[PDB]
Amino acid sequence: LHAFVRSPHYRTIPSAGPNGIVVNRDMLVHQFRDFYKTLQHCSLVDKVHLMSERPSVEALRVADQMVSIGATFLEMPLTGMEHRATEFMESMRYVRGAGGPSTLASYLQDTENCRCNSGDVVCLPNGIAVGHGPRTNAVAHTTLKQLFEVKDDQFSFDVFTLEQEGDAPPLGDYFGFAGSNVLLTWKDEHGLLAVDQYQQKQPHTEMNVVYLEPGCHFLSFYGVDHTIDVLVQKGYERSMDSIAAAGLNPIPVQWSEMDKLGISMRAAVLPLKFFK
Amino acid sequence: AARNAKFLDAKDVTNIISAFSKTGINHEKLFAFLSRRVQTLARVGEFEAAHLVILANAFSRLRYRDKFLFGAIARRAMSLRERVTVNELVPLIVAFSKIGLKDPKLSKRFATKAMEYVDQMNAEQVASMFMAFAYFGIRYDQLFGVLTNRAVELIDEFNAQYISTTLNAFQR
Amino acid sequence: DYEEADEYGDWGAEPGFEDRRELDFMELSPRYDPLSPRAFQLLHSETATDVGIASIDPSKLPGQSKVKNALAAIHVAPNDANKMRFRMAFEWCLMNIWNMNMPGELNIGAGKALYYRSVAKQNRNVMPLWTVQKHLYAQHPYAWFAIASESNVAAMESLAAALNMSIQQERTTSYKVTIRRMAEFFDCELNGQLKCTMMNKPWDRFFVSHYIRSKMPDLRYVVRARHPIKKRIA
RNA sequence: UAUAUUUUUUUUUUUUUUUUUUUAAAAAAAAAAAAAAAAAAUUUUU
Ligand SMILES: *O[C@H]1[C@@H](O)[C@H](n2cnc3c(N)ncnc32)O[C@@H]1COP(=O)(O)OP(=O)(O)OP(=O)(O)O
Repeated sequence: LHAFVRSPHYRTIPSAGPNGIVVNRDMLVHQFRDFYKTLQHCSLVDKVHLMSERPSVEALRVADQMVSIGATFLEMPLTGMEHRATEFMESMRYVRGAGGPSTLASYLQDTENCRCNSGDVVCLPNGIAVGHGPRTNAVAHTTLKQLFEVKDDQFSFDVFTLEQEGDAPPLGDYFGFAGSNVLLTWKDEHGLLAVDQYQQKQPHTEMNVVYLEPGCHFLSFYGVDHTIDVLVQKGYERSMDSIAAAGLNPIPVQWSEMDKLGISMRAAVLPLKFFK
Repeated sequence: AARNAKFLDAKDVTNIISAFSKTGINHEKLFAFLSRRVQTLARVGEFEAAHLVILANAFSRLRYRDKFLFGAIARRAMSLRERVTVNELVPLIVAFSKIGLKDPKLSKRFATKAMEYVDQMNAEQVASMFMAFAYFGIRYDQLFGVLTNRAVELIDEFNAQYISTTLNAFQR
Repeated sequence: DYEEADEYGDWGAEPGFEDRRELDFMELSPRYDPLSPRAFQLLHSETATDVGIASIDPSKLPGQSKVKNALAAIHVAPNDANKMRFRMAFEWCLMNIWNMNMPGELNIGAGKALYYRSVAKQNRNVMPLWTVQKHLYAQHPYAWFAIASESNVAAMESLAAALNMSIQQERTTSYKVTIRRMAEFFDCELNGQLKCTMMNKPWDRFFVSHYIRSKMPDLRYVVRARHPIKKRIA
């Protein structure tokens, strides 16, 4: 219910990102404030906090540090992220500013060898989903099996290891989930494979599925609260109708230039749960 | 506070500024950091029409001047149109006038807003904003005229305590 | 807008007094920064706010026929109090600079310390030394100016003969430059041949004292040090 | 050697100079200045 974003740096923002298309420096700053307003109105997050400015544009990815599964947190392993570890320190401050340290993922960070990324782990009603691919190992799945697992008539919690190809993007990017037994999936090979893998597991779930054209960034969170809303890029129009036909209210947001930068909804915000 | 003026929300920032205003310290680094943070937060609307008065009053009483901060506060107050009532508008004018060493084109716009807030205000804010406009140093013929026109109805409410300020502002 | 009674400390006994570090003679507020005095101490020759104590023999007095020593409050010469405050600050500065172990330098400059009109708070004239000391240490509405005269040169040459001064360097032409930068500041002294032979940071003002006299010549005592820098970048 | 910022992208009006055309006067263009206007740029390890 706590969401963190970082404002971009105007002086050091590079044009012509790693796709061969130039970008407009002013347009990013223009769109960011409207994104902030939409995020703070869209009723999906309780609070939004504005992180300070930093030079590196790769620091605009507020996520990929620390994932919230329940009342406790999980820091990400330090593997190839050392070059920006310093700025990671700053982020934690803002978190601790209005929240506790939870478990500090001592169990996860110090798990011998670790390869985790925020987005491979997606929560679900009485379930956890881990996208076993080129980013997550089986040791992480075993650790989550040890930690977040309970089995009983009412203490029912499950973990699903989903197989994916090497070229597939992270799990939380394409196939997501929205409340009230609605499951959003891309209409590509990766999405179909993920849907089939989920269907082979726990047939009694009875999860309706809605398809979206590939290449669409969307943000949707389970949350302790129940809400019917989704954040969708203001591009492909057919996805909005496809998801609205199922009774879910869509909300459009503009991410053309930041898409050319290569920044997704999952890494644009940092969801957190704060309790007492 | 000096090393923590960066990691605060709006409410904490305004509460801390209000708390430190009354003491009388003049730590320059703390005030610079808090001014930056206020400027950063005011870029995207994050201040209700109750903390701008507190921030402006605290900075004005603290005797610290900055064109950028006061410009940002004025712009944010300008964005929240029709939300600020007269009871929440006069103190902002008083605080801005107390640091009257400023430039025009700012009181020019404040003159426009004062046009429609003259009806439902009593003699106290009348005299106070009249002294404030006098200290601004700009001749507002129409604003002074309408203030004179509306002031005579509430001549009975004059307690003779603040008659001195409204008399002295004319000499000013 | 558009303490003074308690400034003299007369209307009661301030609770929790005297239980503080001996920093009464200087103003200390809680890293490198140029033009930032870390300790200010205003001084004067005609006016000194310091009383003294002395011993007496009260045996004559009707009742003190059994006590041999009794102290009484006596005023003191301003110069002695100024010297006492100066040495009290100097020992503190010596201990601090020894703890830091920076290269130590001491300067005694002749010139006028001309202040600005905005120093006088409340737009008053008469005020105690304490309030003006705090105002100078906080607002810094002052500027130091160094100036001498040529006509005294021969005169102070006599002082040389009075103090057996010896010439270690004749008249030398040097090009002082301030090699600033976007991150830090630096200085250099180009020689007559026009090359850069030293690379260093600007001086760090660690302690400043203004000794104001009645007439024109005033004295400024400065303790300054230089922070170290890796010779690779130099 | 205790006063930090300077301002900037773009539109309207006025003034001055130069080249060209026509009948001392008019028009387009280039340069400069002035006024106005929309919009944008700050820099901490407990
Ligand atoms: O006292 C200063 C000042 O008069 C002048 N100076 C240096 N840097 C200055 C800046 N940035 N603005 C104005 N004035 C400046 O030069 C001296 C510096 O010392 P100097 O007179 O050269 O000699 P001294 O202090 O004895 O020893 P240095 O090592 O400082 O040279």
